[PDB]
Amino acid sequence: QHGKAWITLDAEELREGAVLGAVMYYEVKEGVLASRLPLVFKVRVVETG
Amino acid sequence: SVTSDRTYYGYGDVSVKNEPVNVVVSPFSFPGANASLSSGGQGVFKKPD
Ligand SMILES: [Ca+2]
Repeated sequence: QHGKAWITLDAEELREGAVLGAVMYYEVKEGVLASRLPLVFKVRVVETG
Repeated sequence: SVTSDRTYYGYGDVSVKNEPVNVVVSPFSFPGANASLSSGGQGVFKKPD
């Protein structure tokens, strides 16, 4: 449902490398059988300084 | 893609062949041999088997 995020980063965090891991909570619909499904995320740099 | 029709099967068979009982008969010939029955006579005859 909610598909947009706004992660922002400060000068203390950028000083050591910002690694963005991912945690996923899921439940495959009843009976569906698939192979190599893609999920593609758009990363946009909106503002910087 | 594939929406599995979730339906598996188990099966079995039962074999009812025979009837419960066998009535083996040895018929009787009651005046028999080495004995005699007369008209109007009275008595007892017995076959054990
Ligand atoms: Ca700027």
